[PDB]
Amino acid sequence: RDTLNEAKMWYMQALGLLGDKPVSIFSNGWENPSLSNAADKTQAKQFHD
Amino acid sequence: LYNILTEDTESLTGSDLENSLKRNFPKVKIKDLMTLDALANYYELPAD
Repeated sequence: RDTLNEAKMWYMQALGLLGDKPVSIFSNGWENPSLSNAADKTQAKQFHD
Repeated sequence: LYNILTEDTESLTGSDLENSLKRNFPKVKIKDLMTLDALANYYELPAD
């Protein structure tokens, strides 16, 4: 029993290191693009520019 | 809870909207509840 409370305090310390679980967004500015539109050469040129 | 889920909250305008938000949410700030963490913790369901 006491070693299970030990287990709980170790995992709670690990959760204290990690913190708040990041909520993954799904409602997003991601439109659904065309594969022709997604792979434009200008779309990487402007990015690295 | 049946009296909560019974209410005709749809198509309810005017000050009766303010009265219904005051009844169904007595203690919270609605502007504080708008975020997703508040809606996860307030109703005790995971944010996913």
